[PDB]
Amino acid sequence: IVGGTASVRGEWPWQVTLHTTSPTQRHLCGGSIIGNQWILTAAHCFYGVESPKILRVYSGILNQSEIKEDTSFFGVQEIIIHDQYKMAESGYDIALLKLETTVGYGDSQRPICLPSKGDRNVIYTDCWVTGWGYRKLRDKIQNTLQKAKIPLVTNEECQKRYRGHKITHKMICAGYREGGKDACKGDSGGPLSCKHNEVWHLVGITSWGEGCAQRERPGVYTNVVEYVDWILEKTQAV
Ligand SMILES: COC(=O)Nc1ccc2c(c1)NC(=O)[C@H](C)CCC[C@H](NC(=O)c1cnn(-c3cccc(Cl)c3F)c1N)c1cc-2ccn1
Repeated sequence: IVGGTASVRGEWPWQVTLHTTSPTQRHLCGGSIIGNQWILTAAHCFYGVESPKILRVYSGILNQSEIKEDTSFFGVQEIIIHDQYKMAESGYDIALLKLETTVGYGDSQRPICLPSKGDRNVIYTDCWVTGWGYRKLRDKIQNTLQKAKIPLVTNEECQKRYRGHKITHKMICAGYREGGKDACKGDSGGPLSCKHNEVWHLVGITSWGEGCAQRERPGVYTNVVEYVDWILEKTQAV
């Protein structure tokens, strides 16, 4: 996150850090708890990941330094990638992680509500992007979870900013015309959480952008409302 501030412990209790174990353990992407065995994240995070066996999900983390060999995590039973996904820039950048064990909900780890079909018409004015990613284009994974409030942008305005790309309605963009506050490397897969009627909703998944926090380069997010039926299809299978 560029131009953000340190989060307070328990501020984004749905935020998880997804680690890979191969070849050595490191943070890979962000993700969000959406169900007691479900993490919603970005499909591009699993490029080259040949097995769910190398993955570890950590919930209830403020600082990456809380993670040691003795830190408890959730194993991944299954990686579910949208079958239309080709690349982040073309969309369908959505994946579900089925956890091997159930998340026990509490003040440190709990789910974020998915948007409602009726919330397709609502205007969100209090949206935040979070993560342990870079503060600048060439940087390193941050110890403390950062947050940055970002304004949503119309599809029309976002399409003007990305000549040569096709910004679909299954994408949602957010950013300041002057840049300065944005997601950056290592934040991808994480949430764009928007508060509405005192309830937080998972509006987007950090997907792609041209560099980080550049002027007239909104961040492009998977528009979660357009995948609610897909999420229920995969999480509520009979
Ligand atoms: C000690 O541990 C580490 O050092 N771990 C570590 C370090 C760096 C990275 C990483 C893990 N993860 C990966 O390599 C994964 C396989 C994911 C690959 C794509 C990912 N892209 C992005 O994060 C990415 C691309 N565009 N945007 C973006 C920019 C503005 C607004 C919006 Cl809305 C945007 F989404 C991103 N946040 C990315 C992540 C890293 C490097 C390069 N790219």
